[PDB]
Amino acid sequence: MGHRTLASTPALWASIPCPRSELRLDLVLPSGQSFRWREQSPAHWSGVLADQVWTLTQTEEQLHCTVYRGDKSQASRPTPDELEAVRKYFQLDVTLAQLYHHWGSVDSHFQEVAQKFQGVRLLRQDPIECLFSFICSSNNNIARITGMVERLCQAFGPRLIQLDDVTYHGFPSLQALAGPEVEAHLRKLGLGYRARYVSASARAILEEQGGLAWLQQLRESSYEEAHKALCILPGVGTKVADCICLMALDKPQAVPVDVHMWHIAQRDYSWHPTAKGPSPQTNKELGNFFRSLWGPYAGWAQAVLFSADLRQSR
Ligand SMILES: O=C(Nc1ccc(I)cc1)N1CCC(n2c(=O)[nH]c3c(Br)cccc32)CC1
Repeated sequence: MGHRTLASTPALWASIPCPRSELRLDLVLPSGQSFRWREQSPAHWSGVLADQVWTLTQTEEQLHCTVYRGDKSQASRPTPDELEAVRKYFQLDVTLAQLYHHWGSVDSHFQEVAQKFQGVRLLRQDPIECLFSFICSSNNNIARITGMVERLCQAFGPRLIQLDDVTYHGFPSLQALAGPEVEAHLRKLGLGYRARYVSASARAILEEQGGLAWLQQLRESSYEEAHKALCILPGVGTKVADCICLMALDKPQAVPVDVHMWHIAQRDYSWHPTAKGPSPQTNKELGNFFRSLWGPYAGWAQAVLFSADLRQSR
């Protein structure tokens, strides 16, 4: 079985109405939200959504989707149900045009970046995948996070399918990551101190917080409650808790502050603390600065600027 292109198997592609103004796969899938997507052919992005492999590509007005099923069933277009899982993952019910207008109307620098970086949306990620991917993100570059997440899934996620050279795994279950061998094994895969954070956080969610049920509860809770609750987990500080809140728990006002948002603040917003250096208090101020500027979807605005900085550094 090989990776499909819109050309190589036209009958196996289904279409979502979706202009490039609303979504640019090339500016979203490698922009450090999800670490699971690869451009395996020019303009074709392959990765795992909900334990199935997809390839996505786009024309001017359409998002084209194809799904590989690891069963013995005949190949077929995505069902309307499967298509809806893609629509929710890209949060296409949120119209980017109105947000881009608001952010540009209050912020000249954003206006400037936004011209070049259209269609940068926030993915709605699975909370487990989002939590453990960003535990892997601490003191780490995008290349090394992608590698660490890839090795974690290979080791502890179910094998789905092989396409050309690439073997795809689902994201590990809590049960898999709570296992007794996990920590040692993750240290062998170069996760370092993060190996223990993964094991201990999987055990803390299963044993103390009542499993997956908890992350659904946080999804339905306030930003303030969700952020506080996440911060009890080993390896989850303010930055990682904000990433999870923004990317998996529907808190669009979350502004994850680390060195990267500091660099944008100083370089592009001539910003200083009101200790001149990254601390809890100065990190909190910076987050409040961008919520005050951009409004209730501040974290979506940040995603645009992060997409730009990531692209313009390789
Ligand atoms: O912080 C995130 N992701 C993230 C994406 C969107 C939102 I909103 C919030 C966080 N992580 C993945 C990207 C990673 N990173 C680099 O390695 N270089 C970066 C540059 Br240049 C600039 C911004 C991040 C960078 C840091 C860890």
